[PDB]
Amino acid sequence: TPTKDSIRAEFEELVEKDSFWSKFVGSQFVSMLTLFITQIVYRCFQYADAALAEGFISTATRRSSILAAAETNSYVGTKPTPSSGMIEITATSEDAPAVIPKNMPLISDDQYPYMTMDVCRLVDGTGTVEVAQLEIQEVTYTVTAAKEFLEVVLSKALTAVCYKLEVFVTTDGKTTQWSSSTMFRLAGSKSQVYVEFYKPSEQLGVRFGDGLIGQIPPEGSTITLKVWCTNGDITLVAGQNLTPVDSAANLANLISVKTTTPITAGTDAETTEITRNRAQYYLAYDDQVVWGGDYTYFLVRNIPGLSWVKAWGEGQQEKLDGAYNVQNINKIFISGWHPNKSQSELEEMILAAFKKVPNELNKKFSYKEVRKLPFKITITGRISASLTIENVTDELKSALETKFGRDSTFFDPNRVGKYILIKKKDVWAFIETLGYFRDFYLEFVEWNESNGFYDFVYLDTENSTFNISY
Amino acid sequence: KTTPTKDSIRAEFEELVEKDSFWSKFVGSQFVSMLTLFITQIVYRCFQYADAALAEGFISTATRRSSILAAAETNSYVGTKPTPSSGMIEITATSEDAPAVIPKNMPLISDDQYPYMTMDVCRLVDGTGTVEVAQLEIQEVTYTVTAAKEFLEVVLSKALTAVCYKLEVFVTTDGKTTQWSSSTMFRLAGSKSQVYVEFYKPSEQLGVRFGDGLIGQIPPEGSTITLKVWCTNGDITLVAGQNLTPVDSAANLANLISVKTTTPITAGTDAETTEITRNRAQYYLAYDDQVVWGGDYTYFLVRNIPGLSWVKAWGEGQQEKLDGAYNVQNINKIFISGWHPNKSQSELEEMILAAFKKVPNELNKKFSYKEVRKLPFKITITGRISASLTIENVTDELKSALETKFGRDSTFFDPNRVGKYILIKKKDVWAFIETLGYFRDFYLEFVEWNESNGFYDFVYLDTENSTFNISYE
Amino acid sequence: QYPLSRYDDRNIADPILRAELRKEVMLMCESNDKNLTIYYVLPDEQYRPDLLAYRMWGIAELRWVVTLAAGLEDESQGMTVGKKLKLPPATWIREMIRHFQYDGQVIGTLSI
Amino acid sequence: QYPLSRYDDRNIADPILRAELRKEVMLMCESNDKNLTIYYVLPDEQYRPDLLAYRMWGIAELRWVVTLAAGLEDESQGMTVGKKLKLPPATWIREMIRHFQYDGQVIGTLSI
Amino acid sequence: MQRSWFNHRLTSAKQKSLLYKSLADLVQSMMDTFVDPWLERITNRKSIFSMSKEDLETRTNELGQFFTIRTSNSSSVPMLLQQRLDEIHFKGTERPINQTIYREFNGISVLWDPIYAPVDLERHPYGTVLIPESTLETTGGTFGEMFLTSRGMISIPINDLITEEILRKFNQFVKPLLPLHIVFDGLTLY
Amino acid sequence: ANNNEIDPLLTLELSGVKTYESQEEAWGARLYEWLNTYQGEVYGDPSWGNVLPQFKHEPTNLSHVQIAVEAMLLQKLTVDLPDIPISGLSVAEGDAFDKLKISIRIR
Amino acid sequence: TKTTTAPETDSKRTQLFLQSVSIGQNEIPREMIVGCTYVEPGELSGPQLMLMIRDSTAYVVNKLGVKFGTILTVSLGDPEGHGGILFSEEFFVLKAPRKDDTVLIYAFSNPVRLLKVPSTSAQYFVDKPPSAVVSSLAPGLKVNADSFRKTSTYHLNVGEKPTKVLQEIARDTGSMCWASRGMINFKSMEKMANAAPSLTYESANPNTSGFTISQFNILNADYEYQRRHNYRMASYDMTKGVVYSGNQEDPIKFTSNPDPTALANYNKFILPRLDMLVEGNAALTPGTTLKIVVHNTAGDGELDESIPDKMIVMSVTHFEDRFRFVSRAQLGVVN
Repeated sequence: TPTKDSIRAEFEELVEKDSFWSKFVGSQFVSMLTLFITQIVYRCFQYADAALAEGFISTATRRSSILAAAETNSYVGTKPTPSSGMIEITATSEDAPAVIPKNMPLISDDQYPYMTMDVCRLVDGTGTVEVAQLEIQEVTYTVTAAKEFLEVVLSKALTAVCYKLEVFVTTDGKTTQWSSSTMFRLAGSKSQVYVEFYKPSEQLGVRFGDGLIGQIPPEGSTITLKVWCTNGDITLVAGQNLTPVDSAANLANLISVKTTTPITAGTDAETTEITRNRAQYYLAYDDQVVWGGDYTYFLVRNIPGLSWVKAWGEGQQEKLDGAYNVQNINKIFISGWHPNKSQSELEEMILAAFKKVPNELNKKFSYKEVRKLPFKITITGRISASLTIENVTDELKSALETKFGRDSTFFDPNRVGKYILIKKKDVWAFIETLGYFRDFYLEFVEWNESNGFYDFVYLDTENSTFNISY
Repeated sequence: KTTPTKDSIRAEFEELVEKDSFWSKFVGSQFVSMLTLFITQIVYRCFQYADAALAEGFISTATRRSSILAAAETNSYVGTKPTPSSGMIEITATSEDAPAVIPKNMPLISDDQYPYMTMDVCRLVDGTGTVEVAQLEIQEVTYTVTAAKEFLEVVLSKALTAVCYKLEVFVTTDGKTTQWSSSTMFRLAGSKSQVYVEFYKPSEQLGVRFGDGLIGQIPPEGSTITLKVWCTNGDITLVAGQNLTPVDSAANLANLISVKTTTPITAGTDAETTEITRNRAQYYLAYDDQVVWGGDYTYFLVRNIPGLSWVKAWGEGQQEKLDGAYNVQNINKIFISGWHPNKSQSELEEMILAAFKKVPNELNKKFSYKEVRKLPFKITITGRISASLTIENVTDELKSALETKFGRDSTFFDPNRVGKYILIKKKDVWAFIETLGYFRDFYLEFVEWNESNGFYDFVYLDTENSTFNISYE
Repeated sequence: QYPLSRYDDRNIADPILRAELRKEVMLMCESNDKNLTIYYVLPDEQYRPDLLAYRMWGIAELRWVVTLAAGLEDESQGMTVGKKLKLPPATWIREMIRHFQYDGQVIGTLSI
Repeated sequence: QYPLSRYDDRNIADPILRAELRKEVMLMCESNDKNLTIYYVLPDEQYRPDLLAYRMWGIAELRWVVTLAAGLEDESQGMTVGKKLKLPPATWIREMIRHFQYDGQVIGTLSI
Repeated sequence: MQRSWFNHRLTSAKQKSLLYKSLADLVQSMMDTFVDPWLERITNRKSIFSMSKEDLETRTNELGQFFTIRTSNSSSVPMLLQQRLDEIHFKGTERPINQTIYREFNGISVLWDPIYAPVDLERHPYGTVLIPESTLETTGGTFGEMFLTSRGMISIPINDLITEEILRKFNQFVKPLLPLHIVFDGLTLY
Repeated sequence: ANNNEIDPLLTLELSGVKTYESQEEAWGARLYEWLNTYQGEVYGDPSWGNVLPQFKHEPTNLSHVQIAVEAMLLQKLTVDLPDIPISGLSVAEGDAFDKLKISIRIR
Repeated sequence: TKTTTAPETDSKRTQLFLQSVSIGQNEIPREMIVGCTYVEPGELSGPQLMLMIRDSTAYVVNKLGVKFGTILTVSLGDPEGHGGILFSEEFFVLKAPRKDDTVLIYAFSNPVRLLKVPSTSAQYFVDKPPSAVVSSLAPGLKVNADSFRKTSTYHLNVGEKPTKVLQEIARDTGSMCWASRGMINFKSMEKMANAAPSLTYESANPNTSGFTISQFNILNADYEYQRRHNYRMASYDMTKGVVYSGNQEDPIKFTSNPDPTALANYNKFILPRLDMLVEGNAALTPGTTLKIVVHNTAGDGELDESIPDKMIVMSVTHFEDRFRFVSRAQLGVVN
């Protein structure tokens, strides 16, 4: 851990030890050379330290290094999902309107694309149908020769707005889909499979197999990649007009008005830190779900917006509630919380998600409702009197609410599936880190210990009382 | 500045120098420029070294084959090796005292200075014989254990690694020489087990490592370790008949026997390129079966045993739903069933059980087999075929086509070899008969039809027993 | 101000994103195109890639190509005397540096 | 994209629509117009209509005209040595090809 | 770098001047003292068996956020890392348990025994009679047929050697490798 | 600066077909297939080949016929093979009464 | 679909300014081009180009089909000369007459060509920040701006170019616009007056460490440009009445927007002073600030005080013939 002083001292000792430099030249020629050499050596050492730190995934400080380390342990992040809603007004203007169209393209007042998911009603007076932000566009690549992997890479802009990706291969007038696989785990020599990957530059690609572990796309064949493109997060309040495009024949005939629910379920891609955590855990995850945390990881990946999930086997339940039970064998219990969804809806979603889980056999799934405990605090402190009492109270209340609240991210600091509980030391550290108080004291009221399985302990800011003076 | 050019360092020196009596005189001069450039060389070297090492650290961003090989954990097929070429020769005997039996692995050299060697053993029945040659030569290296430590390593030279086909390790202690078998990652390795692990240096040098006392057996302090390498050049060819190969290193037979090739000595291979090596490095585990990945038994059974028409895998709840009872003994059980076109049920049981046994099994779960139950069905057809055709040909073609489509040995159940059981329904027969253009009209009736659960029931058509009623229009 | 030559690979500021350009250059240097030149390492060019760069192209800032093609990481290790190298023209590498410096996209990227 | 010489009959993509142009060329070749040329098949041109096309016009892509006028469907069928051929100039052929490529109407059509 | 590289890159005239050669040696020595070890650490992280101890500690800390490991239990740290990363692929089978027990406990060989329970449930409650595999064929309990339970119990030989310490080490270190639907009940010694 | 060619007439060798790998031997192969294909013998591209036949029946001494033929030979060579540098031509009697030798030099 | 391919290894030749011209993936031989004129203006009139190509065989127009709508890929740079810069741009052809076995090609920059298209339908931006308007109008250029303060309303009618709204934004914000080398630029006028120079140009000095001017023109007509901006702005606001801005002794002139910030910046511009011709520097782009020193060549070597020390570049023209590469610039001062 050298500093400039150590470098200068070592250089002075080296110069003094030398026979020629110490004797023949003195005190004017040497002094500036010392400064120059020390400065250069310190700069070189700092650069080498920065490179060494950026070497590993845990200590990386730039996104590109994390992306390369993620590409080494094959990992593709979650892709943005379209916002969805409802249009209930499609009443015609003239006569002979589109009785029942499907997948009509729309534009809405911002040159942003929407399309209808299902067929409409015959619209006697009005008809109702749901829309999403999805738009379609394709790209094709011909095969001149068998290159044994034939990786195909999309453009940066197309990868930015990407939701799904489908692969079609056409040879001699017949087109078929090719299913994706996790690496090449059990397929060989005739399977039609491919592997997705993410380049260090923001580009998504598809890699076809080898001769032995796959079927090479035959020569004189055309490969089509179909991309479902969506912008991440936009909202339309209500009442705006949606005008058909392409099928613009219906614009004079039909009137489409945004009504009822807004388009409000958008989602963007991951941040850098969440990718850093998930790429690290993917090494242990593989694709099998035998261990306890694998279920939570899979559920969090499949379901967006989820806060926390805990899974426990039969032994934990037998220690917790009931001594022995035959029904408990091969039973998995799940508990979770969704800020924008009720518990019945989450029960509906989780079981449907578990239908496609890997390693599913001789297993039964159950869900247990969560119970809430309010928690409360009382603070006595003194300000420096430079800042007003009321502003300090409001700022502290808001900060505590966003940090330890029910909808806070404290229970899952990163989106990797885990349950983290609130401890007394955390509040003591967090309140101090703000620095408002010269001296403060904390007292906890209505606080209960958590099971760690289905107990939930948020913090109630409204009921808590703050005593502030000075 | 992060990127140091000569001008920037000279400017730094000039900025630092000023306001001094001695140095400020020589601000613009040749000596300062030369000194600054000479110093900038080291800074450039250090910065470029850091950048290059950081780039070459990962597999995904490595720019050289050797770095990818070094970073890979397994070398069994991540990095391939040159393979020899082969062909046929003839051995003509000249004069007397020629040996009756030609020893195996005799060395030969062609008109082009390349080594050749004959596999197998030749006998001259009347002075003529034929054998195989294989292009490769054997060289040997030796090393002595001066001291025993954890992870003892021995490294070959670059020239020998460039032509390494096979590696055999012989370690001799006292008077006994015993071969040591290789291992992938010290798998199932413990004390008293003699194994070594190969590795590839950042420079092109192959090596061998014996590791630790618990996981392997360290060669003792007073032994000598010898590596034998078989050397070959892959893409080297000799034309047929126009090649004489004099005997070398066994020159006593050079006068006695004359050897001429009869077929081209070709079909050698060389090392792979960087991209293929890295792609194989990332996805090595595909090549050999290790575990039942993702708990998909049907795909594994289809892959390992070829020819299985169909196979299904049970569960606890599925059996409970089938039999209508909560439990008898059916927990922690995996039931299977299947049909092979040309083998018995018991033999199928044996093959499937062996294939499952080869791989390590799941904890606290036991396989069981349920034999299939056959429920064939028959059809009756009444129709008109127009006067252009003849009845007998139509009946024969109908029987053949129906047997090909729906039958015991048909591919209807699993068209694609992904493991799925597809069940025949009533609409399929009507559609398939309709596609054929024989009948102006027909009226199908099913005889002996059954409703089959998809687990262990077999339904298929018996063409021979079916009766056909065809009359001219 | 102190700018950089157009032949310098440092024109791309991120050491990881330079991997694409280095990979393309090295892949070219191992191919057998008709525009390639064959150059042997002379006994006085064992430790000096700058001399090889000056003698081959006339530009001294292309020493990183010579270091890369020999298979080395630093310039302090000596090259083997008598190693055969194949080197592409300067315009190609220059436009290749510019490509990843600006476009950065990988050759073969499909756009709409 | 591989451009087709402007003197090729493949310039019309449909083998049925090319029949009208072929009929016009054959009808002209059998007439008695005053700017035709008379050429006899030489002994070394029996299987090679390209040599005749190069010797007469100076263009080698006009071998289909020679094959048409001689009376063969296949190029591997030998011509009769000494057969008298009458062949039109090249500008006329180019003009006819252009007319049938960009207009495609019969020579005697009536329009308003 | 090497012993005389920066000195040797001088002109033949300048190498014979004392002060220039001494300055070149001084600069090379300074760079070798303060810069070179970090570059050598950077280049030597490719293979697990070639990294220095600090990088091994970094890798083990990276691996430690998800498992509970103590590197002083096994004889070698590279063996620990390589074997744990290799047995991550054998999730759920007996191989990880057996090899971890052999590796981390100086060479004790262990075999896993499942537990059997009587099928007759209305006369024998589920958790009152549990029998391991070794004593299954030699017993007289449950007076009926049996089935497999999702329970297991380890068997250890005496010669290859205390029970309490082995237990504690197991619950802290090896139990985290078990699936969540499998229940572990005590030790067996023979 | 890396141009390689195979023997225009595939000539057998111990390894197989002969290969020429240099900048000077490639010109040798190119000029070797020239003087071996008479004009018009190539199925495609009729205007490519040799004009040596016209030397056949003329006195071996110097005459205006030779000075005529050399110009056509050089012009055709420039037309067909533009890249190769050619320095001269020399025709003279050799060996027996009938024979004549033509030599083309690449420098 | 469009595929990104690697440059070919058959192009071994290096030129002065124009490096290569291609149509798709096919190359026009460079020796056939005898003229080149590249113009970078100081307002949103876009970079322009003009190529004179010798075509005696009727190949450029006949077989390649060069007409309205042809996209050229041009590589311009100077990696060895005075300024070592290199870049690539795409151009859109408007017309190409053929005379005297020669073809003259008139081209416009594609990203700006898309901005010079009349609008089929009207777009109105009500109470939007200028950044959103700029991003929506030109979604293909990088935005370089420092002078956006408030929010307002803008209107684009049918048949009007999108460049009009951008020029109105520039006038309301008080900045200078020019789109070159893949960027669109908004730079404030008040901060430009306090910018340090980057290059030095000297005349009548042969021992200079900078570059040299060969010909220059002195313009003394400062009234010719100040005549149009000598007015007192006034406008009507429904809640304030009549709103004035500017001087007190100038004639009055009415506008429509009653915004005090927009009214204050209505009379800001750059006053041209000098034109000069140098020896082909490819680093001269509009927005650059230079230091100019001019010595006299007779009498007693007196410095010319009529030329200010620091000047800003307004317009740049680069020109290459078959023997020489030249540049021309117009320099000015902020009022």
